[PDB]
Amino acid sequence: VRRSQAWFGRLDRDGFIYRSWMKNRGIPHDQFDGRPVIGICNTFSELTPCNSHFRTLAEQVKIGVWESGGFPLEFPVMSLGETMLRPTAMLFRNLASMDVEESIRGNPLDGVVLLMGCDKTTPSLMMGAASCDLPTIGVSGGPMLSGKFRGRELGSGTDVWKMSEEVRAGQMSQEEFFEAESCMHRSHGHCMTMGTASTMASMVEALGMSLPGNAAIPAVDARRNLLARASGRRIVQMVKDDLVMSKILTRQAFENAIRVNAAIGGSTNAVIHLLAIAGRIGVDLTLADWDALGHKLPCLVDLQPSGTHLMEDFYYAGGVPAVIRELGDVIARDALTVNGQTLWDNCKDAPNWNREVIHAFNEPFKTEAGIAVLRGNLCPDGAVIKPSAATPALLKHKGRAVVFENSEHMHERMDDENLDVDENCVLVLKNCGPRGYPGMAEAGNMPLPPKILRKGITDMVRVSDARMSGTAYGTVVLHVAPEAAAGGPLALVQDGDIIELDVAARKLHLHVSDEELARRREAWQAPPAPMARGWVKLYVEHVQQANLGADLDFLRGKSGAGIPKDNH
Amino acid sequence: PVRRSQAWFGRLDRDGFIYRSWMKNRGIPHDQFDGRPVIGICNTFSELTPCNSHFRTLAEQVKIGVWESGGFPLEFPVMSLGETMLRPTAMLFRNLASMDVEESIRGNPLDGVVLLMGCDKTTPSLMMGAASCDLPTIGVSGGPMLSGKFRGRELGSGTDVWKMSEEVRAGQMSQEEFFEAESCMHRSHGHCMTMGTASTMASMVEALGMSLPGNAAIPAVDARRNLLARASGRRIVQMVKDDLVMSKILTRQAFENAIRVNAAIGGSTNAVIHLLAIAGRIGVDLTLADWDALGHKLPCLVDLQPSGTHLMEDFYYAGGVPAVIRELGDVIARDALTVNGQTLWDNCKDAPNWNREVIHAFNEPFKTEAGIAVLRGNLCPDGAVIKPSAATPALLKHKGRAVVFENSEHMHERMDDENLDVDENCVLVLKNCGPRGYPGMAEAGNMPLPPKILRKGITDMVRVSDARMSGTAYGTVVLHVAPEAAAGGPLALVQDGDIIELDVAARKLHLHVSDEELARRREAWQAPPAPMARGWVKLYVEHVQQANLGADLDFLRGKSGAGIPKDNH
Ligand code: FES
Ligand code: FES
Ligand SMILES: [Mn+2]
Repeated sequence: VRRSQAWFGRLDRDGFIYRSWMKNRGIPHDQFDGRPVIGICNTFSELTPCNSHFRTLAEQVKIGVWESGGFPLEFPVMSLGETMLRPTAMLFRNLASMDVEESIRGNPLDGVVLLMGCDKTTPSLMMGAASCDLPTIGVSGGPMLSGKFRGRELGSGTDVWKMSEEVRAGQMSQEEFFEAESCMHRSHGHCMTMGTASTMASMVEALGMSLPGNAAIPAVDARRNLLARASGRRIVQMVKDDLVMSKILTRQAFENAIRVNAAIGGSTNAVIHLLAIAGRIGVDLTLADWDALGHKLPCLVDLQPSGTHLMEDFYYAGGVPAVIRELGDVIARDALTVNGQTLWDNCKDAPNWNREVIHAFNEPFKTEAGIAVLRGNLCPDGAVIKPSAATPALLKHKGRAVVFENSEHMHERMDDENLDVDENCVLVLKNCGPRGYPGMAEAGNMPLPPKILRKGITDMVRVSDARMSGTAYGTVVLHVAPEAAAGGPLALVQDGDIIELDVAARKLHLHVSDEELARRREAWQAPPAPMARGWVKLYVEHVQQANLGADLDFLRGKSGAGIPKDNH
Repeated sequence: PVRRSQAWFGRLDRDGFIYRSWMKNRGIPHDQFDGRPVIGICNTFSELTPCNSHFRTLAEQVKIGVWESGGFPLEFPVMSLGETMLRPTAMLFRNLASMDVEESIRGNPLDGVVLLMGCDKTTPSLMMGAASCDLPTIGVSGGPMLSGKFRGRELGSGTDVWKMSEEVRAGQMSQEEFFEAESCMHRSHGHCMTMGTASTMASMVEALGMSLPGNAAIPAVDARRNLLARASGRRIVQMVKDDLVMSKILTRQAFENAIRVNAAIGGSTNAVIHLLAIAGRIGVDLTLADWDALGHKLPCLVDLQPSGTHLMEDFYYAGGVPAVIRELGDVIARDALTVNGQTLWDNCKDAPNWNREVIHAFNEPFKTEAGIAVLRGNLCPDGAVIKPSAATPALLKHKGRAVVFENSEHMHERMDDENLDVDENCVLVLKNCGPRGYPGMAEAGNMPLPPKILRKGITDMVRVSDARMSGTAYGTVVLHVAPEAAAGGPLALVQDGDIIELDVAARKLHLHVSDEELARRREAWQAPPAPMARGWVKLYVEHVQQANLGADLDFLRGKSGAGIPKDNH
């Protein structure tokens, strides 16, 4: 029955081996009796500031299992801290997924609890677990408290760009900027805006992989530990009911996630990770699904980078349950969630305590504010833009290309005061995709050249093959596929070329002949391998493009959780 | 870079905000981004690796020592490897965790690292990926657990599992007396209480100069262990300022000393594969033939299971491996540098021996000519290892009929079949259990003997395979046969009947079959299919190297330093 009994139930020479060592620290023999063993994937790390409190979170989950008669065991994987990993945390997104997948199948686990929070750590565990497909429940770590500074509030990342552009413009002092370090981010948890970590927590509960309310409650709130403990209870039942990830991660679950991602003004990185998760659970989902389901919908939460308020205000207003309830005419209602009820039955009666934060559907915060997927000769395989946090007057715009051949050249050249750029140009950035950076870093939201900032404007049309943080704003076209370092038509844009953007027409058209690109394409040579050694060589030579999830090619798909050979 | 962490923390731009504000979300003084040595502590704690269960208190011990010396301690996780839990074997996952530790050190602002390593595969996976960075690195072993206490006698980790199970199937031990010693064999924190792999690698780390003196043998629940993790936290901060990097410690002299110490302690056969992988990352010429050259003829000075009688607890109380290195005064590279800052002799030249019964003197060796021996012949063209420290002398030179098992499932079913034509003089042959055949190199070399033979009081008969063995195992077991049968090696061609000659004195493993018959047999040989068309295992089979080179992935060999990577925003 249980697969853990292939370890703990054997009455042979091997059963001694799988049991005698586990009893070295005092574990009662009844723990190996056949009750569900629960693996707790602990991404706790002091190098992951947003998950640094996951020791407590695991213990609450551990209590939950003991309450319900299960055998809980926590294990580690590589944790990813978006603020500290370099060249970028996305570079190691796939490496952590192999830790999760192999640690789950290789160990006597019947159920899985995922402690995820910090940006990249949410897809790392969701992707590795989907390839084993045991009864799995996700516990999100929770956001930080809203920043506090001089009687004002500070936003995670969103106020980092706004204040660094304000000092680059010369309108704010550099001393005031660095005085906000300890004042922006107090308290435990992940980014306090509607950035990647917050949307991915919403994606976890929009897909149905968590108990209701899991996304929005802050990390130091008491209900954070309640939900972790309550999910430690539920996962025991799910093992008995065999509620595997296959039954939750249906196509209707991904559509629902896309629907609420546009309703919350979600990160542009949710688009990439959701494709990678679908790529391993075995659900056909392309970028076109995001456009067909997303842009038509309005954005209903008034949170940065799209709005004003923060994740603290968002939870007190009702959180994701209140947002799903308002998508009641478009959500796949009978889509089951991890607690044994459909998504609509967990949110049909969710309250709303503040409509200035969570708007009514019939009176939304921003109309047609869902993410758009652009097509054209410059992005033949797709490119995304987030109009919720973009300038409307720039959504239909045409300008000359100011090209930055890579990120180094972009930093060597952006601050050049004798650069020929005005507000109406189109800043282009190349060689920052999966093979480009390497790792597809959040470099899309380029800081505007200082000459433009002093003029008094903070937005210009920027196109790139890189990502940007969910914390970021502006009119930024991202995930241009194929990337420049792959041979994509982005690699051939030169200074002076005219790029026209019409997000209403899904247009990213490069004004240049089909015959002129072909001579440029002949002189173009792919950049050299950045390491030719270690994980990075494996990454650049195996990672797929941004339009498919930026996953390693041999990691796509599932493999289940069979009972492997005995180890001796 | 002088203080590579200042590329994050000492930045006076926008990015400098990103790298500091987030770290300060739990209350960290701004002066921790001083430029003081930031010390990454790679914690392999997990409840699914019962031998690293106490590492949360170990990691805290390390931090204390870092805080004393004005450093910045940060712990971070990587995939942990519990050998008893991970199937089909924890070896298959060593190189994966090797990538975790390496990328976590290069991508994070770390001036120095502390390695918390206890269970078997947790030492190499941590040492390898650290060697690929060549940063100021200190290793901290978790310690062996207390001896097993059962019915007023002692139980040995791993060793007594083989010997009690071989007594159940021989019909002399209750099927329940086996399972009642279950909770009595392991009753404290730590790794295997024998001279298995986990204690050998702990002895390797200290003999390689990669740890403070006395690091190997300290039991986990003994208080000197926490003191050591605290002392290593003190020491690593000063090494960052001295820029004492791994390549300055892990030189050839260190590896040569490690081969010597492994022989005198009766170390595991698995230490051979892992040091070769460690050398392959750090960039030091070390070949399988070096192990026999430097180590075989050296005497075994340690009277521990599976070679002797006592347990790791006694080994610490007699002076640990420092007392062994002292008895090795006339063979070791005396002037090899260790982590504290003094040569290996200055750390051990006055090491006291409190018990000449478990740590013998050199001139009173427990066993002569007891180092691991590599073999050469038609059967193992790239080398095969054997541990005579736990073998039987009469079968050290032996020839007999072959009884073959095409894979391991075939063995689990044919070995017990009483209709099998085999006596105690036949050579047992097991195929398709090496890096690619199993997959991973599981410890199936110590094959259970035919139940017919065990009823004669026979405990040992010669057994060859391309598999590995438990460091706690024994017998005249030829191991690590390279190339493995799955990779096309000659072992795949052994057939029910061929005579196989063993002579470790001559280092000869010869299969008495014509050379032409073999190439004619290899006509009908077709490689086994990959176990998985997907996942890490697929990458593993198509990139793992053989046991002669350390079983690393080919694209993971060598080092890449630890230069400053590009900004992440
Ligand atoms: S830094 Fe962890 S959530 Fe953005
Ligand atoms: S089980 Fe960890 S030492 Fe053998
Ligand atoms: Mn082992």
